[PDB]
Amino acid sequence: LTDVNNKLNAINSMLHIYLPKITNMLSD
Amino acid sequence: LTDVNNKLNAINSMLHIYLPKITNMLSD
Repeated sequence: LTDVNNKLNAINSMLHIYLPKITNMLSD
Repeated sequence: LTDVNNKLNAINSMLHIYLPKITNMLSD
């Protein structure tokens, strides 16, 4: 029942890791 | 009631497919 929160947190972590790297690569 | 979990899993799969491809394209 609470696995939805776990997968949402995993999505949040993955997005917060990926997005700034993409922004920095675009700046470069 | 549980369709929220299904659509969240679909979002997770779509993001996990798309993001590394974008990173590789930026590297190229």
